[PDB]
Order: sequence, then C-alpha cells, then structure tokens
Amino acid sequence: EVQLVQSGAEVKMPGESLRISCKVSGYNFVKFWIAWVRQKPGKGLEWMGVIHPGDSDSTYNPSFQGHVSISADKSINTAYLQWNSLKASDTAMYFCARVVGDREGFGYHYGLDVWGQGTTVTVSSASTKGPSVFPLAPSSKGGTAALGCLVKDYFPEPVTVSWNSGALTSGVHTFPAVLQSSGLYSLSSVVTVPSSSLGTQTYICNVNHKPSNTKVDKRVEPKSC
Amino acid sequence: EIVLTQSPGTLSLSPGERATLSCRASQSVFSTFLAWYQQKPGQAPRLLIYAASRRAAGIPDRFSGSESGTDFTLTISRLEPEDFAVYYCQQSESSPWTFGQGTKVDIKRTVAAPSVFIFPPSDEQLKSGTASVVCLLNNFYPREAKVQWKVDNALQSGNSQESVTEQDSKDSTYSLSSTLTLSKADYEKHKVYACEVTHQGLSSPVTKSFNRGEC
Repeated sequence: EVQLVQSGAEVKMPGESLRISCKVSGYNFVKFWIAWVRQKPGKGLEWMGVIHPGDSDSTYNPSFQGHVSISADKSINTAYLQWNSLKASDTAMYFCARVVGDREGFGYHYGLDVWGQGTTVTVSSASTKGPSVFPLAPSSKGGTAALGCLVKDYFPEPVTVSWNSGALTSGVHTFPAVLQSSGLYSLSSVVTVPSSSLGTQTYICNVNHKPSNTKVDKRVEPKSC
Repeated sequence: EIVLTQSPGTLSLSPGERATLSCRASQSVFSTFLAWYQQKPGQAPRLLIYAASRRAAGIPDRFSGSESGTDFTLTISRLEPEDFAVYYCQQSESSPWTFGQGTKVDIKRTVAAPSVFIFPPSDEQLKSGTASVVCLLNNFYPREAKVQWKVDNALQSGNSQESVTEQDSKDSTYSLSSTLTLSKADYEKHKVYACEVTHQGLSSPVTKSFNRGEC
C-alpha cells in the first residue's frame, strides 16, 4: 500500500523557523514527483510547488517562491516543506501528495493520486493560555429558550465543551473557534431548552482546555434584576 | 495563470439524486490534465477522476467526468450519504498548477427559519475592558443568512465575526453565531443593542434586541 506519513501538528511564533516532513512508503520514491498543497482554515486548496526526489531542483508556484523551500532526502524517502521565518499568515493545513503522469517521457502530470494526512501549522504571538468562560444568559422571553457559554481568549486549539456532565446533548451547538487578531481563540457553545425549565433545571457548561490543564464548570442562569 | 471557476458554489440535493458539478477554465486545458478531488471535513482530499473522465483506483462507477470545450463536468449519478462533501477541480497542464475554488454538495431539506437569540456581555467579562455581544441563529436551512448588528440604530461594520456549524446529522440544519466585539467604554456609551436577521424562511427580517442595564 502506498502511504505518505506527515509529521505532527506545529504551534509556532512569528519569526520562528520550521521544517515539516512527509515520509513515503510502498513505492520507489525517486520515480514520482511530490507536491505540497496549502489549505487555510475554512478555505480551498492552493498548489505550493513540486519536487522530483533526487534531482533536487524544486518548482514553485511564483506566489509561494522565496518564503518557503521544498526539498527531499531520497536516502530516507522523505520530502520537506521549510520556512526560515514564519508569519501568522502561514497558519494552515499542509498536505504532501504523490504526483502521477505518463510512462513515455512526455513530462505530463495528471494529478495527485495519494495524499498525506496533512500537518496543521498554527502561527501566533500567543503562549499557552487557558480560557475565560462567560455565561450567555437566557432572555426573559413556541416556548424555547437559548443559553450558552462564551469560551474566550485561549491558546492553542482545542477546547471541549459538554453540558450537565454529558447528560445534556439534544439541542447543543459548539461552534468552531475563530482566531482573534490578538492571536487567541474564541468560541461559543449553546443549547436550546424549554423556557419553562429556566430556574427549575440547573445548566452547567463543562469546559476543558487540555494544553493548559484548565477545567472550568460554569453555571448558566437567567440574570436577576 | 489558468483560472478554474467552479459552478455552482453549493448544490443542495437529496440521497438518490444526480449531482452535476462544473469547472470552467479561463483558457483551453487539454482533457489529460484536468482532475477532480473530493474532500470531507477533517480529511485530506481524495483523487476521483483524472484526465477529465477516468476514474481513479477504487472509485465507484456512480462518479463520471466529461468535457465540452473549456467546460468540464463531474457527475455523481445517484448520491450516497458519504458523497455530501466539497469537490475541487485541478489543472496540471501549465505552471502554476491551479485548483477551482470548490463546490459544496449539502443535504436538501425543507426551508427552516432560524430561531434568533441575543446575549448581552456578562458583568464578569466587563471587568476586563472588552464586551462581547452574541447573536445566535438556531437550526436553519438553507445556509444563506444575513446578520446585521445595530447599536443605537447605527448599522455596524468590521467589528463582528460569524461561525457556522456543519450540517446537523439528524435534522440537516445549520446554526450560526455572530459575535460583536466592543471595548467596555464603547459598550457603556450606547443603550440599544440589536441583531437583525434576514433568511428565506422569514416573511419579514427578525430583530432581537436588549437595552444595556435593563431586565
């Protein structure tokens, strides 16, 4: 089986160097080109460049050239994507992929037939930081009420949110986090419940931020006058 | 640079239905160099078709491709639940190799208007110098929804961010959060906070509001 195994998730500061790897198996590494593809969070695919392992002369997309380097070490079946100085704009998922083409020396390429699992790169001025958890308190309003928790200013991803220690699952929505201009993430977790349950049923959001070993249990109540 | 334009941006279909996706090249792309990929959330893309019409290894026969001039088509003859994903086209004829912007195939269902909710910033957060005002659009369909923030009837711009959930596994709806971020000083300078929601399922736009310091 042909496999492309990429290195683990990276969390870096602007100006730091970084080399991510793609180790291949199941075929002759020098008989196929390798491509690198960038995918920004919630965005489409962008071709970065290609390398023919061995005759290490890399071809770049002009918009990527100069800021990133593509190289390969045929002795260890590994392709690399490398930056000397990261920018917050380098935050994205990176994929390596095997290129397929003709068998007659035309130099034609058809596409990327086998892809690596991807490597997430997060570039931010922030250091590890646990979230502040604020209530999204239900209004004095078919008889459905909404309540939630605002999980603010944490780094890096991820946070998990459960409600009433996992007993409350129906109607729960935990939104994807947004990376704020400060370099810290923010997300909200909400639940719709019967309005008649407000003040009779306890609602607690259980937030866990494993990177900072932060566990917060926030009781969410209607705001008193 | 060869620009590939995919159409439509989103296809809303039911399992069992036919899906027809288009990819138009800015200049002539010879059929051998046009490929299609499928990408699922949290997964790498997968090669579906190469050379405009040839199925990649292990790809089922419900997937096919065809060309007509600068227009390339990917057809899914009968959608299976695993086919609701994002599809990209790519050309490898000219450097730089380029991708289309993608077409999302989502699950079709009846129109559902959002339930709208507004949340003021907590007293706890205000102690920090920042105020976050949250507007929730709950369980709606289709995806298209417009959220506009008003502070003392002044239309807001550039100070809000939206996040959307993936289509719900049980009811095929979307949910959306919009967060308005203000300094504590600006928050305390104004009284009326409102979010106005426009959606296909709402006969009139729905406005949810609160007055700062009222219950």
